[PDB]
Amino acid sequence: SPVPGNVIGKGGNAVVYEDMEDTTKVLKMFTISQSHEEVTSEVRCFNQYYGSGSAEKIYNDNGNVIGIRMNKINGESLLDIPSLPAQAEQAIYDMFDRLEKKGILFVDTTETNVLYDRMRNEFNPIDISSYNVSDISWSEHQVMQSYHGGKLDLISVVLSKI
Repeated sequence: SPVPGNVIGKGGNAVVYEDMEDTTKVLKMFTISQSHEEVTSEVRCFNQYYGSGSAEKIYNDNGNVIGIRMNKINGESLLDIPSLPAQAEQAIYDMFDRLEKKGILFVDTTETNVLYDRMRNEFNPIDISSYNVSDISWSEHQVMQSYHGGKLDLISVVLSKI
């Protein structure tokens, strides 16, 4: 029922293909079974940030989750952009403000996980997940310190390129 085109992304848990039934979507097909909380929170974070209808689960016959059909995101990898305009500074703050406003504590703040769209001057995160405060493993303090560090680090990368 999903119709995959060319590979456009590889990850530790998934291969991302064009959706041949819809130019605006991609198919993130899991290479091994994910926990329900992982799938659900990926879909939720993506819909929260990009808008409702932006991500949905793909099911097989047995009713297992085999993937996520998601919006293709605009922009080019920040890895491939040596140099940014001064105005990109406010753009990386805007991204973080939009995430925080939703109560998402963006985890993966690496250069690999962000796209920059120079025409619109916006940064778009690719894989969105949040820290989750829990008993003993992740306290509010640990989360805040980790989140803050990753935010400063990505902002630092952006400012270095300006």
